[PDB]
Amino acid sequence: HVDEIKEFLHFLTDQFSGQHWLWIGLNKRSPDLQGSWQWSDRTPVSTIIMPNEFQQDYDIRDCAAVKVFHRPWRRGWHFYDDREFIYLRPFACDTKLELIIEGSEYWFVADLHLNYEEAVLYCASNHSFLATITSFVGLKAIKNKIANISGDGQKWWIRISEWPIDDHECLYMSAKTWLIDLGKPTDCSTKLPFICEPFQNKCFLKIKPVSLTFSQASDTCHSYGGTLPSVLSQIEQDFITSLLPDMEATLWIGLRWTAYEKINKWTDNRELTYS
Amino acid sequence: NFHPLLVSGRLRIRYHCALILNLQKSPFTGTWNFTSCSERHFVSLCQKYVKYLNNLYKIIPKTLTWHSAKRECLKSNMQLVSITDPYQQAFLSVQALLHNSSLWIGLFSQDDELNFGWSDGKRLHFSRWAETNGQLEDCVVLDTDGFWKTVDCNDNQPGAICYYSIPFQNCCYNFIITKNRHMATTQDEVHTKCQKLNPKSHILSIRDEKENNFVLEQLLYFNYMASWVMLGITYRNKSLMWFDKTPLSYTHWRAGRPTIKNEKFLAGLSTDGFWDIQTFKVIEEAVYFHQHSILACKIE
Repeated sequence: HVDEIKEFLHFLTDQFSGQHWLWIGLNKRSPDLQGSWQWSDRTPVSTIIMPNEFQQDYDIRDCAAVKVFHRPWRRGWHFYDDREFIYLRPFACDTKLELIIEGSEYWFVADLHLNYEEAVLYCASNHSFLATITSFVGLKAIKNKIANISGDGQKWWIRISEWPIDDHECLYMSAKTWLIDLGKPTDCSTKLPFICEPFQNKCFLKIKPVSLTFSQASDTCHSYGGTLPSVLSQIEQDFITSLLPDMEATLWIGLRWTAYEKINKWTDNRELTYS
Repeated sequence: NFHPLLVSGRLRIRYHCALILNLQKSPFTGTWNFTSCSERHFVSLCQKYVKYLNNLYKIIPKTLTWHSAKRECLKSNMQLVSITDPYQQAFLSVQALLHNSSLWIGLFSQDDELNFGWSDGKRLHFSRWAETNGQLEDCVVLDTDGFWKTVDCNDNQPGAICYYSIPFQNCCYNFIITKNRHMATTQDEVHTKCQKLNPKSHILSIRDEKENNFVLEQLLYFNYMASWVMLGITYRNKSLMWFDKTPLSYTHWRAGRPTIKNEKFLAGLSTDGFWDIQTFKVIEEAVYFHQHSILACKIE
């Protein structure tokens, strides 16, 4: 959604000072888009993020990008531009990942000094993991509890962030002057204590009949704006059968579920009324 | 009996069945592998409630010293025990356990228990030592656990036994025997480490097919405490590549498709050449990383 790209722009403008066009995840390379917008992995386009500009070679330059500025307030007002795809720049990537107040209970280990690896190997369990602080009030509570438990001289293996990191950077914190050591990592090979936790209100789009595996077919039409077909009424099945003529005998209806179990929600936020 | 070279042991996050593998008279005969057991294999042993392998052996239960037992059973034209094969070692150990004693084994060194050698005159191909901080003298005995206890054999055991029967391919390697304790940031220092020694010196990369057998034959020379082999495959550009800016051509993966996202792992070389990757959760496997391991980096 647009909230995700605004958060990405905030992250790219807060930690970075200079202004330069690295790249933006906007692509109009393939000619088969028919004016629409595509993607690459489980991202149905639903917001207006790409404008239209007339160019002599508009059908050649097919990589869109916006500009990040040195100002802390960039609410959509970015310089739009379009370039080619024959460049060569080293990797910069992303991958799909698919009682204390304001937080759960925090297990503090004492009289047992272990390093970061031993901590993440021992304290973590089926329900336990390295407790990371995501709020400033929780961090203040952690600081008070550390000052009241051990003192200001000891150091604790803490994961610092603003969002809960998933398990699917050896950071530490001290009780005294934690403002300077928020993001300064040191060699974590030291023994120290730690903490541990169309149709009516429905439109359809068609694409090339190129075949591919279902693990990869979940991102074929999801590139465009939409999700896999989910049958909700018999009229939808009639429409599917009416558009079948120009298609082959097989079709990816697009729902995944483990064997010897039940089907749930059709993977698209849709309840089951009938099958 | 799982030797940590063919099995990946870490925080575990299609059935599995194990088997015993032989490697045609290998110094590590009897390894335990694991695969899917829907296939067909062999079974020979089933448990319910002197000549050997083209060799001859003779055991005496007399309590005598090493020189004395040698001169004793040498009158019958016999030579003391010299283990060179895994089956011979296993037979000697099972005979010692059946005799319920630690019997004599024959060898001698030359310069302060530094160059050990059998009395037959054959190149060293087998090593089953017990510990590192036990080499007080220049003799060895067989214990109950089936290892080689380094002791003095100028004593009286309850018996004895005696038997009868570098530049290479446009690159230069090196071996470092020092003591190190750096256990952090092990992915941006090896390049500058080998580059300070001499210009045009990069980490060991495999661009041929005979270098593996060469380094394998070169390995079993000072393997008293060395049993694992290290590689230069680390976390590089969100992938399993080398340290330098060059793609990989010779795949060194075991099976399937590894997806290790950690900053480091253990790329190990087996006894016969089985590509092995071990994800580590504790850093207590670095002995074995820089002190008595292969830190060879090519020059070309």
